[PDB]
Amino acid sequence: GHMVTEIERKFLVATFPDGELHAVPLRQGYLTTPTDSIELRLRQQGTEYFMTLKSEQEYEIQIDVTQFEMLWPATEGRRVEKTRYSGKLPDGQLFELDVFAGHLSPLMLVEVEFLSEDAAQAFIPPPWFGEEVTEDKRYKNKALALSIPG
Amino acid sequence: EIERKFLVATFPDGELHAVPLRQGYLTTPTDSIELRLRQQGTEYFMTLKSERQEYEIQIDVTQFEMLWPATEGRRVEKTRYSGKLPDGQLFELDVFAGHLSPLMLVEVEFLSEDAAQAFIPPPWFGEEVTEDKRYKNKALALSIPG
Ligand code: NA
Ligand code: NA
Ligand code: NA
Ligand code: NA
Ligand code: NA
Ligand code: NA
Ligand code: NA
Ligand code: NA
Repeated sequence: GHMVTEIERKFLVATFPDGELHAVPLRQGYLTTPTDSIELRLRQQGTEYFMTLKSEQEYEIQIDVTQFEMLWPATEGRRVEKTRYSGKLPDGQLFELDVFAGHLSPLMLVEVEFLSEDAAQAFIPPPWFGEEVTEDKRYKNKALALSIPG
Repeated sequence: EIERKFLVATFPDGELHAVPLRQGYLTTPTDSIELRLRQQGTEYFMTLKSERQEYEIQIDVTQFEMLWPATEGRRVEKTRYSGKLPDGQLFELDVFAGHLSPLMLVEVEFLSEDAAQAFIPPPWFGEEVTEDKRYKNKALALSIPG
């Protein structure tokens, strides 16, 4: 049957790449902590703003900038801010490259999407990619948000 | 803030101003924060509390009704009537809707502890529940049908 869940691998970045990149600044943060009965997340994607509620079912409301900045401070300590660059490798695989801000600096991650779950296994990373972290729990989004400075 | 609250034995006559109210909790009391939605007549709010910081944003009706379903089981819906007793004390009288029917509560505000302690309820008031934890707002919200 057709693709249900995307197939991807994620790496550190040894060298920021050259080439055509499209930049989007991103700020996202959790109002809740993982033991809460629900997950409530705020995100800014460019110039649009959302609050998401999940219970384990998913609600998303678009909010304006003033609603977002009034509530943002209640995400302190559980946030990820980064600029995301979208690009394409020479063979055509699309990538997203995150350059993290605040205490997660100097982290940079690159995530690659594959059309076949065997092109994924055949992938040869280009030299600018660092070590693979696909399986490392610490580099998942929520782990990154919940980590702490110092 | 100086107040006593009672059941209501008889709905009163006289000048009453009615406000429909709907208010519900997205969170459960063990959560790290409390997030409440409320509709107060024609304006709508989401409140976030964490014991302290408090945040309130005004939302529109569409945001409110999109999120309202995630308050199910933790809501109070009621019509609130504002009036004044013959001696001038202001009262708020709540007529509860859904499963909290047929509950009705009346709360009175006083300018002194002495006036509060001297208060003689009028005959339309029922038994006092100022101290009953069961009749507190969040307790009412968290109680369930049946
Ligand atoms: Na954090
Ligand atoms: Na190709
Ligand atoms: Na750092
Ligand atoms: Na490399
Ligand atoms: Na309830
Ligand atoms: Na008087
Ligand atoms: Na009932
Ligand atoms: Na009575």
